[PDB]
Amino acid sequence: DQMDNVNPFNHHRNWGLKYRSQLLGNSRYCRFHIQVPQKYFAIKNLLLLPGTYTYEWVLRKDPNMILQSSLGNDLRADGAQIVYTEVNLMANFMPMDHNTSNQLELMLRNATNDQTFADYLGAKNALYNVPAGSTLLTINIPARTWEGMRGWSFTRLKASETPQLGAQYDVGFKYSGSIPYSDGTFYLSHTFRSMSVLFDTSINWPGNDRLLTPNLFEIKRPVATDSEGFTMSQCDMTKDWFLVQMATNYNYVYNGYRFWPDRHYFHYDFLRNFDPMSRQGPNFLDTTLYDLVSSTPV
Amino acid sequence: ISSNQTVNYKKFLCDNYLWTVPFSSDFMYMGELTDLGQNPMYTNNSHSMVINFELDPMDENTYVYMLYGVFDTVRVNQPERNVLAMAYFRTPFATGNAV
Amino acid sequence: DQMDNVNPFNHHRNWGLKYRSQLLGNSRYCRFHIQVPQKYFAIKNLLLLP
Amino acid sequence: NYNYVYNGYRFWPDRHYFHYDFLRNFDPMSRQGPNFLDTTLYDLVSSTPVVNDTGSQPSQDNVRNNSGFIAPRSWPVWTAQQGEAWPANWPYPLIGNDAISSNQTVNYKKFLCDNYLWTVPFSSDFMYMGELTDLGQNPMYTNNSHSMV
Amino acid sequence: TALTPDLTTATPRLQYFHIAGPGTREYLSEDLQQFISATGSYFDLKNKFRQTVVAPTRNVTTEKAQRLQIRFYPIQTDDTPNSYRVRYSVNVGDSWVLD
Amino acid sequence: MGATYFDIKGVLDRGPSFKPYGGTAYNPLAPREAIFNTWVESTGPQTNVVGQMTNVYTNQTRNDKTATLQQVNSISGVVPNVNLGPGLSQLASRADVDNIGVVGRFAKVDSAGVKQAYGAYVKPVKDDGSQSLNQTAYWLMDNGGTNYLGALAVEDYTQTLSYPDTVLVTPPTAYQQVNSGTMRACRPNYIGFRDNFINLLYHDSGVCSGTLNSERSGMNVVVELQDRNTELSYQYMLADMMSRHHYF
Amino acid sequence: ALWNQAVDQYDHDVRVFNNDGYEEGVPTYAFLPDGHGAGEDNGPDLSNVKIYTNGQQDKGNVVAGTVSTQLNFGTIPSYEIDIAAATRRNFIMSNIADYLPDKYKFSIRGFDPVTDNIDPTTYFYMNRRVPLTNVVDLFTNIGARWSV
Amino acid sequence: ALWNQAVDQYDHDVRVFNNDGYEEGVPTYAFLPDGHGAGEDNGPDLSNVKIYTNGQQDKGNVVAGTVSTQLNFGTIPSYEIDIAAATRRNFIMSNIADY
Repeated sequence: DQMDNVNPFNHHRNWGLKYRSQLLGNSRYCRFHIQVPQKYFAIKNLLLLPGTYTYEWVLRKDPNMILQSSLGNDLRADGAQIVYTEVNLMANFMPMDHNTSNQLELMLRNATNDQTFADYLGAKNALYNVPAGSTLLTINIPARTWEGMRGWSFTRLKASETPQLGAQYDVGFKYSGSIPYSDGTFYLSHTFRSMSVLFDTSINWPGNDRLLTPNLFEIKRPVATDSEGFTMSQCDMTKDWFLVQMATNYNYVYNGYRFWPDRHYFHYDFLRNFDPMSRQGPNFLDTTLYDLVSSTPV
Repeated sequence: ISSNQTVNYKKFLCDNYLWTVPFSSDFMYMGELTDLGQNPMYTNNSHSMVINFELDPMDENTYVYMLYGVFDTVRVNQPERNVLAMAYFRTPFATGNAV
Repeated sequence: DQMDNVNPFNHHRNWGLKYRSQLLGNSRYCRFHIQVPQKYFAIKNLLLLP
Repeated sequence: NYNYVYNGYRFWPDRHYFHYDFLRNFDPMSRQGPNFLDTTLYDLVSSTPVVNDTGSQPSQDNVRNNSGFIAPRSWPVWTAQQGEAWPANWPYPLIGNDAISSNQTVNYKKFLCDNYLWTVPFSSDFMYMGELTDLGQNPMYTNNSHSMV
Repeated sequence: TALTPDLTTATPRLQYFHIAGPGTREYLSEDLQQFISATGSYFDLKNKFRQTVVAPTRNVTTEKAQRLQIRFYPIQTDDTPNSYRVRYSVNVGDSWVLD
Repeated sequence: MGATYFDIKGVLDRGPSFKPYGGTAYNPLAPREAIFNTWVESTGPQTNVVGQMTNVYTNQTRNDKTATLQQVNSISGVVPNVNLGPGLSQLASRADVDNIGVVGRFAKVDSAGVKQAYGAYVKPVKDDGSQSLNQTAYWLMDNGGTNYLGALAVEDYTQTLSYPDTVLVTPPTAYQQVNSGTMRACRPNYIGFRDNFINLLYHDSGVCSGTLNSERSGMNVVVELQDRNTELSYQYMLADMMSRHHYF
Repeated sequence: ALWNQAVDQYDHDVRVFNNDGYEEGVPTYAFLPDGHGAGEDNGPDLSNVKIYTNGQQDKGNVVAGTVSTQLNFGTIPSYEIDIAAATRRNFIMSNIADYLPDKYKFSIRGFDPVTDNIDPTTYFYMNRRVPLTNVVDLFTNIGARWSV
Repeated sequence: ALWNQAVDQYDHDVRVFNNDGYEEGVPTYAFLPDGHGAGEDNGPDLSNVKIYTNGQQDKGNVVAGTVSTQLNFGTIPSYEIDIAAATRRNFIMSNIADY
């Protein structure tokens, strides 16, 4: 229990970090060299035609950005140091015949066929720092047009374990661990309760007595068993919420409750990463029923 | 024996994933953008919105990072050798800028 | 040899039984709740009308 | 191999990677100076065989060293556990607070490969388009013979 | 911005940015098409033109509040020492359908 | 642009906390016991009203202590005063410096504070392990009043003890003496990067927003926002087309 | 099993040595067992004494009933063993070490008929030539992936 | 976990006993710990003696300062335990035996 809430990933047996932390060396010092690509949503698949095109990008240095740690502590406090000897831009061309070539551009340079690139995540990013005790979190959005809107994908995340993007750096981040806001090492997500959606303050979405509680999809029932009724799965999940991460998900639900073959279940999955727990009274209950109960520290 | 029998502390777990409601009717996936998005009562006169939450006591300062999804699309128009331009568009939220 | 013939499954390391024997509790006593389906060969896929 | 290359540098799904594969059996290594460099930079460097490892190979220093708790001193014997619980001098620390190949550690970069072969492709683009090659089909290999080395 | 036009980022929009209209074959250069397939056996390009999905926004789902799920309460229980019979009753909404 | 990577190549110390192994560095066996130094167990004088003129008479304010706990080792022949010879050639083969017959070398007092064994490093000084400032001392307790011939031969000298990757808990005392603060088995840490070099290149930082762009019309056509999570996308799009559980 | 299909393969961890070194937590000891009613061996004897005396205020007195018991001026015997590496050492010391080329090993002084008619391709020598302990143990490039 | 789907299965190695026996390398012993400043228990005492005497050429002499120290005429205590099988024995002796 006294562990649910910390970044596991930032563990020592993270076999990956145990891995990537070697193609360099077991000496705090590595005369390295590497080939890092880009991923900017709008070019990764671009295929430019004949005639030069200027180019400029930038590397970062903050050791609590470009460097991971098992224990996860800024390597600046212990000034880790990186220094780019030299860098270039390699490029592998395609020995495309010439007539042929003269053809693709002849074509690629068409209006009809203007390429385009859409981003996988597909969404905006907003950041509402909650207090540090607060329980509800009111996000009154303003007015505007919501045409095209897919929906809401959302998970909580530490404060210290997430940075505020913008300038070169941020003389405040002192952490070498992980950024689920950048790896999805989310672990602070099932700490959610309710989630009310209000359009125009008068109408609710979805409303239409859809959930056995439609004024807010429910995600769980208070500690002391109260909603054992709308619990479900043998976990705190409500027979309501299970049917969402099970709807917008594997299109399995309105007539079958099976584990859509993991073939549709790799990482950011809902089923496999879905873990259901259960445990009895570790003091054998408080001082009430159990006639001779007690507490004992260290 | 918790008087009669043991009490039960029922909890569940979830990591490496997110949460996602689907702006839709049936809850399932039929299209990239939603029959909900396509919708004229979201096409017609604008609106407004407020989503509230009820987090579980959080030790230190923490955030949320909310994910609103829309096509962050684009295009690429190569006209004449050496010479370019990247169109640009996303919606909802087409680079919301207003004084 | 003196083992070929007994129900292995009914073993202790049957990781499944080691598993299913917990979504309940390590206390011989569980204030449970569950969702059990049916499987009767002739309905599991039936879709009844109005 | 995986006809992946002229416009994408990803691990073609292992579905095309069973045994005699190039990617999975492809192993990339890396290691620093195991004598902390030769006698040049590192101001106080050295070599130590067996009849001198400061205690068996587990000459492990900054701890109970090793000596006497395992085999004894005598060269390669590996039998009884005789010895003197005395501190060692090797393996110099190459991290912690101590350690530094003048400025920082030297780098011995090697890679690995097993269960596979090597294969150039008698071709133009390097990728696989046909069983026999546009190169084979070729008349300058069809025409007057040749030779090779 | 409480300010928005009853038609911002419409049709021509979902149009230009391959967010709608025709899939890549219904819009790609007829000859562009050939080669695309005529060399894809070794030159990946099967993306650089996305064929936006889309969904039907008519006669599928309901408008009037219905019931995605219903919890039925028994009518004729009847416990014993080794059995547990349970008489439930279930209706199928006129214009409602179950599996 | 699928064929265009930024070819890094440079230097970088991991700092001082890169512990690429598990717990203990050096010795991992032998317990949290010690090596064999100089036994100096004694409280010592005090600072109270004692040695005066006629005020109060003082007894004895002395209690020297220079013993040395240790353990014999190797075996040799006789142990006279001329050290000892573990062999015999054309004459008395005086044992080597790094090792002299029976028993062995021992940590001296000059050693900045004493620590236990499971925490002990001292960098070498001869291609065969050996330091300097070596002093000997013979032993013989059974003084019956006949033979004064010893049996042991200790080689006490100071070493370069320390502990770059070893930290303990509560030492025997606070005073800096020959006790045993012995810091040990530090916590392991692997310093590296993130899958698919997340971070590395500034993305979504208008200020440090990249810049592809033509010359003929030189208008930059790449302009990130602070909502275009870039990292998270790619790492999302990868498990998808292939198990992110890959090791490219 | 039909087509005796069973490709040949080693143990990952062994070929390409992977050295986190090992890791231990609490020094776990073995302790003097002693059937049951015991637990500790080294321990003197002490008699049950009281003070309640008929004629004495501050002083003790011995009773009459028990004049022998087993106990100790310390605790109970033990001997640390950092399993963590022990097996490790018993791991390099048996998967690569003893699997090295006789060209970096060495025969032992005290063989009987080894090499007498045997060579380095015959069990005898093959499995009678000591390796070089000091060549690949626990603290060997540790923290770095470096298949010997 | 919903459909309590969790097929029943044993431990490979157990049903069909596979016996390489086990394998051990160096007899690893546990040794008398002794807080720290020690390591060895069984050991006599010896005083620091010298020879430099003012009037004697070949003979030793005792000093004045130390007359008690802990050491030994051997090494340091131990007890072999071939883990390799121990666990094994503690493996048959608990997966098939007792089953």
